[PDB]
Amino acid sequence: SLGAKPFGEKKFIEIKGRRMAYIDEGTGDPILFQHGNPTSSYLWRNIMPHCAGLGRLIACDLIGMGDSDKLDPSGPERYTYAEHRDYLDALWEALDLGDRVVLVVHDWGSVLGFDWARRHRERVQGIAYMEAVTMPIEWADFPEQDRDLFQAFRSQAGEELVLQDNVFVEQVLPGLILRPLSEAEMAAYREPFLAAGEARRPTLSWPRQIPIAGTPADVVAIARDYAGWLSESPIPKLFINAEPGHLTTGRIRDFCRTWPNQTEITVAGAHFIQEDSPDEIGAAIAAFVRRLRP
Ligand SMILES: [Ca+2]
Ligand SMILES: [Cl-]
Ligand SMILES: [Cl-]
Repeated sequence: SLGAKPFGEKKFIEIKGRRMAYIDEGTGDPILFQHGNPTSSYLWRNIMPHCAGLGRLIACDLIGMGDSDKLDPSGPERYTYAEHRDYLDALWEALDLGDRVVLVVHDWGSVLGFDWARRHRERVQGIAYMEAVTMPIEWADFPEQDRDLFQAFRSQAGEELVLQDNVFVEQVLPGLILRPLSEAEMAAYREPFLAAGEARRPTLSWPRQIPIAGTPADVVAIARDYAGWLSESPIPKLFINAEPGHLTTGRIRDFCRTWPNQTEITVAGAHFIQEDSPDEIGAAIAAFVRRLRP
């Protein structure tokens, strides 16, 4: 069902001298859910219950997001993809995930998850993905209605938009969810970002890292690498397409539809489709895992 209540109990662990928060419920091989910008583990709260008893259900809060510690001192050079990866790699190592992991990914969680999977392919039993960065992109591949705003994020205007005015949390997030969010839902999303200034840096650093038209070169290379790999990998995949969808449409979707050993379903949603179709998404992931774990 829907609902504003989080799933399970938030746990904390020290990673690289910072405390990171995560959900870890049940036993067995992990089903690892990774949020992106500007969300947290909370994104998966109505999806994870569908996988009850099918494995160890894990959802991590990226550094500086959800209940995880802020980097200090924060600034324009902090919260790059590379920095997030250092923390997330270390957290996933610390969690003792084993060698039959099912990844469930979204948004920046997909760049992180696809990259981790490429680097740990022997340990990946299946990949479920939705509204994901399937490859490096060109401006023509980016949703037309958001081009100007994301171009602004990736300019000097970004600090005022995001650090001062919290535009990613307050405008982009509800703007890309079809159903109206409740007071409690928005409260949970805005909580890590209540204070103006550097507390909001992760939500600006992320749009500045999207691999678009060759920049930033490091993230472009990472996405190019996992794009080539996923197009050839026989690891089972679940592609949760969305209607109308948002990011994973056009050429981005044309590409991921070439990936081998892939099941696809379509659900209602724009970008943050977890808020529109959690039961359909959860049911599909559960069925995927059951087939992977007979
Ligand atoms: Ca909306
Ligand atoms: Cl095992
Ligand atoms: Cl972003």
